[PDB]
Amino acid sequence: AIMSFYAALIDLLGRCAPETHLIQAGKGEALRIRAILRSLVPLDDLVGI
Amino acid sequence: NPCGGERYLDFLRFAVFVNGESVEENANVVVRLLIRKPECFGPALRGEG
Amino acid sequence: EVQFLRTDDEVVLQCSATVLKEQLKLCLAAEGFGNRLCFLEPTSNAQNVPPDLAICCFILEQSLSVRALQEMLANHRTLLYGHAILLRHAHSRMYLSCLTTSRSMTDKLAFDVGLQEDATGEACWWTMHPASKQRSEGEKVRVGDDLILVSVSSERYLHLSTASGELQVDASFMQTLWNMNPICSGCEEGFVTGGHVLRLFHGHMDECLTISPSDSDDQR
Amino acid sequence: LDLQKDMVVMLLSLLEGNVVNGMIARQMVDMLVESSSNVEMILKFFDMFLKLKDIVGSEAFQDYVTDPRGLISKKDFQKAMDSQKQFTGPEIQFLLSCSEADENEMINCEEFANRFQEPARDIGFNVAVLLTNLSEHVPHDPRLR
Amino acid sequence: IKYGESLCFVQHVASGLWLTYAAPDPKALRLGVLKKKAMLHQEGHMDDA
Amino acid sequence: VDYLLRLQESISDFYWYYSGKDVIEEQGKRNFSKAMSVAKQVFNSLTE
Repeated sequence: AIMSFYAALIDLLGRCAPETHLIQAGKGEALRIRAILRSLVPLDDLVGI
Repeated sequence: NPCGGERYLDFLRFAVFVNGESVEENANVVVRLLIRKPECFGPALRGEG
Repeated sequence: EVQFLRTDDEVVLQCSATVLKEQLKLCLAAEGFGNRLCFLEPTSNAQNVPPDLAICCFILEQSLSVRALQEMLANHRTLLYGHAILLRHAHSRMYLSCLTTSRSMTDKLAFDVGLQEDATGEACWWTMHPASKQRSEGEKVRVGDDLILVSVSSERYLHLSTASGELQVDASFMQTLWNMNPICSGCEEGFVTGGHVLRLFHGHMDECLTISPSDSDDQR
Repeated sequence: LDLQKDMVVMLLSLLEGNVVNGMIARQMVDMLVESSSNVEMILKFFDMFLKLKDIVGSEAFQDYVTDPRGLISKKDFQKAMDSQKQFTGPEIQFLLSCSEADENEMINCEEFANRFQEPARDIGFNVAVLLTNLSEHVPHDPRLR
Repeated sequence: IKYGESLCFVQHVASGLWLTYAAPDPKALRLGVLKKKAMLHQEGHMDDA
Repeated sequence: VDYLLRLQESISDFYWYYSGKDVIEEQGKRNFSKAMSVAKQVFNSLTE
């Protein structure tokens, strides 16, 4: 259950991540949201899991 | 309560992701709400401990 | 009479903590040159040990609505709740900002708060929000009000951290109440005010009050 | 403009029954001073769109006007405004933008001058009444002068 | 003193302390309770009226 | 007065949204018109 909860949370955040075309267009809101998501979930934790 | 947490996360996932693309309007709102209530991230992603 | 904060005013950001069940007031301070990180200078014991206030002073350079700030980034006014403010360190002339680094072991989601040389980007802008329902958005900020600062770039609160042994300041998702205590508003031209750096001349004899040069035998 | 007229009517209603150095009058003066720059823009708008009617009526600018149809070119309009000296360069640019020039850069003055005369006049008179009332009931305010 | 309109600060005469609310109760969200214990303090808060 | 302040803040937000754009589209014009009609009614009520 704990694993499933954390997997669902990571999935929801990833789906909340902005689209690549918005990122290329350089929308401030999109860049800020991506920065927040990266702050929440470290990359090393994802690689470890 | 990881089980209920996962159910609510599933609903939020369906709210934010549509037809393989992220809905920015819903995703930004959901991310802001989640960070405004950090307990939604579970005890692991809790800041203090 | 009620006094309202205005741009170009000097302020100190003050928070309160409880240490040994005794209230302790602390001001947000930073050196700027050689150390960009913000710390907390206690000011409750001022009668016994004067605080180092020269580095606690911030000037309100600008105050904009969120939409106006967004337009400006894409390209004396009274402060109102919900606006975004830019705070310039009086000494170093850098800008209070939410840093991308973090030196906090206790909190993984927190960010460091410090000074940055330039006023470009959204990292140096903070939004003020009322601490209680007594105030409402768009209402003028009154001196002595309790407000919450939210980083525009990181959406994190200016937060007082006590998790470690000592009191630190960082940007986190837990909120802290701050007071924007005024220091000066506008100086009548040619008049002396507190907190100024000056020379005390002996009448007009071109003699000033000083101490001995460095490495003097009298220990200065 | 109609909404602005209604707001000004509300302000005059607030001033109904005012006394000299009344608190409501002083607070209204403070509000105007606080919004000074925007009040300046509004007054500039009305003053410019009356002075332009005056200038188009003036014959000196009609000397710069040469086209038999009465429509003037952008450059000729700019030169005429510069010669009259009533408008500064940024203002001249603004009226050029509002000129509503055709594909041939021809400005139809007979309509450009009359476009906002009627709608403006009401708000202009009400603002003049407001300023006169405030001036006569707060006679010693440097900001108001 | 007027009903509704007037704002009153309550002061204990003998000690001079002000009537205010105690510091936020820890784990308030986990409690789910908005009660705030009242107390007498030397300084109080700005919204004590 | 409180409702008027809320409406004024909303209208200021709309203006700031449209400030950069060269022209206001039809839907934005309709929304501006509705907001202005409500503001006009509120001002008339205060005058009354």
